[PDB]
Amino acid sequence: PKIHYRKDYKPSGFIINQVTLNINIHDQETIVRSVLDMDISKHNVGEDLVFDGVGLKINEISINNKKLVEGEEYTYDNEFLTIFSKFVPKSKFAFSSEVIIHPETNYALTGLYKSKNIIVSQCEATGFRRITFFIDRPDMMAKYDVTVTADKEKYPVLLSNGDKVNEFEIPGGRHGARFNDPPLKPCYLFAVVAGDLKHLSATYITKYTKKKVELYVFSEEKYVSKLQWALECLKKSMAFDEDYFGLEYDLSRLNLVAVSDFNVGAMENKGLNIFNANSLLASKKNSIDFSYARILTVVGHEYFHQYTGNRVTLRDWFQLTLKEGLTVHRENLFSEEMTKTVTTRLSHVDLLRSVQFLEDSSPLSHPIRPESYVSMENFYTTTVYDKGSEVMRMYLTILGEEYYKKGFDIYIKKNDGNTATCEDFNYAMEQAYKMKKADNSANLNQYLLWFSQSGTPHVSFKYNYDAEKKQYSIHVNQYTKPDENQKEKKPLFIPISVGLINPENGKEMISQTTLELTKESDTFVFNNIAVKPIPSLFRGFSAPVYIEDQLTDEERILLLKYDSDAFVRYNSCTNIYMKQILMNYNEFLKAKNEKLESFQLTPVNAQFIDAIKYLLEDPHADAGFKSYIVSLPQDRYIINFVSNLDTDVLADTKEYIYKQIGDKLNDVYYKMFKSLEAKADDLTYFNDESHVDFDQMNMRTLRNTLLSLLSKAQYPNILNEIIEHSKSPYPSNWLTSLSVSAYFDKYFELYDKTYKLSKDDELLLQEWLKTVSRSDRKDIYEILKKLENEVLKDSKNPNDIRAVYLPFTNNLRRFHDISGKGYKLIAEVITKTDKFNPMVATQLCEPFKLWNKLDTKRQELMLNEMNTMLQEPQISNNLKEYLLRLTNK
Ligand SMILES: CC(C)C[C@H](NC(=O)[C@@H](O)[C@H](N)Cc1ccccc1)C(=O)O
Ligand SMILES: [Mg+2]
Ligand SMILES: [Mg+2]
Ligand SMILES: [Mg+2]
Ligand SMILES: [Mg+2]
Ligand SMILES: [Zn+2]
Repeated sequence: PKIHYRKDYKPSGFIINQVTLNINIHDQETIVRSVLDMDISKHNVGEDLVFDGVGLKINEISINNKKLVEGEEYTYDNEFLTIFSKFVPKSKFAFSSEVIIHPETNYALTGLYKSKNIIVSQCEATGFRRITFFIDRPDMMAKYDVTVTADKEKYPVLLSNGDKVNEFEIPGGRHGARFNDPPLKPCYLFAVVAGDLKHLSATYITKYTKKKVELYVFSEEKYVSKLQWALECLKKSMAFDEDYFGLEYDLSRLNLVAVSDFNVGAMENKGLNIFNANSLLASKKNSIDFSYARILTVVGHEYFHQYTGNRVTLRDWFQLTLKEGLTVHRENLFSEEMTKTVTTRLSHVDLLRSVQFLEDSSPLSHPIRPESYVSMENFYTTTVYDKGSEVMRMYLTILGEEYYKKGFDIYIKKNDGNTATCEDFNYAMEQAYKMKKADNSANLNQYLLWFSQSGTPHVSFKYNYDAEKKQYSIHVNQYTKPDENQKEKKPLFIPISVGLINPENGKEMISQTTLELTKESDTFVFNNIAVKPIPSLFRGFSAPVYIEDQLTDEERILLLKYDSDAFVRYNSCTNIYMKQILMNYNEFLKAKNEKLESFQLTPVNAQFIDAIKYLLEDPHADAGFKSYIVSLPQDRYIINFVSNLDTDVLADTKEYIYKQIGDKLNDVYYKMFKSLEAKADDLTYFNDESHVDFDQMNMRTLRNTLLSLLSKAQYPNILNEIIEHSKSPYPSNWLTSLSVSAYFDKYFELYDKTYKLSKDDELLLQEWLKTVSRSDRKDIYEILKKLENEVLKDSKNPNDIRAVYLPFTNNLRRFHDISGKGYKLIAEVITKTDKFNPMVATQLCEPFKLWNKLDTKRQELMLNEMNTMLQEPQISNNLKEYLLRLTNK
């Protein structure tokens, strides 16, 4: 297993200037003819010409139209084609090959593959080498001339990058299309699509150049009607990049294509973006609300790559966060502007502090720019994406909008036609920083540590107020725990967005202030502070850190009620919950350990419960925000604060806290559930495909959250409400009715009802599967067996497999059954999947990421399953690397 190191980057001894491809798709095989117009680079030292080429069947290879002989002139080991240096020309030459590949049986969904009746490619990161020979790395920029031929009846629509310059008939019912893409691109941005695709189309006229852009969105015939929202999202994305960044689309056409079998959400192939159907297709009748936000995000994200990824590309894969982190940041800005709801930012924070913080405190912890990799397919992590995005967002927080935009424009203008590194971006931002600070001595050298240092910083506070002096002091400390990547951690440049709230009237006491913490600790003093304030810290979640506010619950309640910042209010609530959780957890644990016949639990703070009620009864307050306040922190957030987490004890802890709050608030919950119905379930625009109301969907979120709380509580006659909810036209509602009926004898009645409603839409059926998988059923293991036998069967569709198994892994009480049967189940699924799709197999390992954080027995059980998986003779390099790193081998 070859380990690739960041420090080892060297430019290639070769140049590829032109790629000329002929892709001939037949019934049982695809023939790929390729001519590479090549040259020797200034870095050449007379080395062998080595091409990446994985799983290719060689018919012939040639140099300058002279056929090469195997053994004497070249060797091929199914991974690398080595042409011995003595046979390699010293000037410009043509390398040519004809290879056979088999998309029909390509179940790994990388390279060229078949998804139902569509032939499609996926080349990022190292997939192009599965199509034809190449020096398969992003710094190898080339021009592409691509011809695709296929049966006309089966594959009437042929697509690749660039302009379609010819279409022709071929004897035997075949046809071809030629595509020429003159601008240079890395091979990971190559794509081809062939199928019986239907489309919706629109024309977009750019803001400044006034260029007409053809927008096409494609799917199989059955689902073409579900493409309208994606089209709207694309227009919105183009508009936002123009309006916020002054960036226009540079090409004549943009194609988006939905496929059923896809390893991730989507891929930004230049002018030919390819999507998991679940991230492009939606309808109000056949999609849950989440689909709308999801499509907006994914279409936006892949569109924003056109500049940050496509036009400015990566020098090497270690720079991944430069395109992924930056593009997530760009999508976040976009979505915040489109949705106009505080929940957009809140949801991103919620994900980071649960999923990413877990990763960063696990054996898998890495910086956003890792120092090494074995498998690129394992590199696309929440750290690279989500911490990367927070690192990119901090530049905006530090600089402000005006100077951030200046620095971003500097980055684009300077790097537009070329590859780039993280230092290039930091450099552009530093120029803006120099201009903002009004001195050319200012730098961001310390900021680079955000790229190189792994682990989550802990930021803690102490306060002082002198009433006589009207002087307030905030003393701040930062600390990152040593880990496997750095023994010595260094202080980071941490921007702390702060406000000061007057506890007497809830008013702001100071103007917008961002404290720049650049040392291990610092004291920030404020004069003319008339009364002792309550500090509002890390507004907007201004740095990706553990915040230790050292506030009392009284102070936190005041922020929750009266602060201006959504995040600080949300976080204050989070902190109140966390203090309660830790206390009750310890109480339950002590009782368990000591085998106590009786014991006491600390009740939930009554003024906190009053504050929740206050917020819930406020008409001005955001419905999405309300759904967060009535929900305890994510289990994966909680686990970062507990050693040897006993999952049964945590389940008991949550149960107690919810019961405590419900015992006081259930009547309020019910009243709200009923009063929200009219606006939440409004059908006025149900048949308007383009009318999307994020506030209304948040209202449904709140309703469904409250229904869940009331169902768990066995609120009197709530089954009546559940049954009526099942009759709603909105899948978010009727699928909720299924999940919440888990606590009632009518579960299987609704199981059958909702299955019938879901079965005839591929994506809706997958949503139903997720809903069943996540159902709080005592017989969940029996239900999963039913799903396997009756619905899933031997599907190799990643969406199907992920839907059945992943939501179940969030069942705290059942997945972590002390017998280890949950761990055994998922391990079996991972191993089975690894046989045909190593990438998805590694995704299915997610539950195991917290293995060393659990109680000693569950640690042992999880480790056993991981060692068992590692012992499988046929284990992929993908899965092996991941599990070796996770188990600290
Ligand atoms: C972040 C989300 C909006 C979408 C996300 N997609 C991406 O980030 C794409 O731009 C990625 N460039 C696609 C990708 C992901 C993993 C491995 C190879 C290729 C995905 O999950 O597919
Ligand atoms: Mg093969
Ligand atoms: Mg406009
Ligand atoms: Mg988001
Ligand atoms: Mg299917
Ligand atoms: Zn991306």
